[PDB]
Amino acid sequence: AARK
Amino acid sequence: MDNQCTVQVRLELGHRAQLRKKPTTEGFTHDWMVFVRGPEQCDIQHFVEKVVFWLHDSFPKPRRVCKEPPYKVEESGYAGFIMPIEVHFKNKEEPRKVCFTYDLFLNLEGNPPVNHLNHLRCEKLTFNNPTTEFRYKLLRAGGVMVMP
Repeated sequence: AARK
Repeated sequence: MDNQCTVQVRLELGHRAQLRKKPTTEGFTHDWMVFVRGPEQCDIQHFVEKVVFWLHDSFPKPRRVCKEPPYKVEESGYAGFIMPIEVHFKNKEEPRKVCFTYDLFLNLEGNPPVNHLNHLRCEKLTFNNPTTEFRYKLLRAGGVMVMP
């Protein structure tokens, strides 16, 4: 999913 | 020869993550905890001055310092990220610390998202000819003097  | 000493100590780095059934007002979707601990019958506090967890810049006071067990950080977030974890040693000579790069992941490699996961990573530290004072802390912490 979303990584930062 | 008979005159040298090698000491080995083990660390475990781990985390758990859970998907919230209700996102927060900021849209944080998961609750997670990252921790550093010694293995069975090991007290890493004897040789560890502190454990520093370097969170991503989006988090309030991102550098989280634990000077005593349990060495862990609990937070709510929306994305996985790479977390430097520094273990500072109670040693007056080099090395003064060891640095790991830990993957705080909220979802597994498989494309579909999951409801919760946990993960454990084992790390072995080796010290050659450590100082008289540091050698004792390593062994008092469940460390192993390597027998030739």
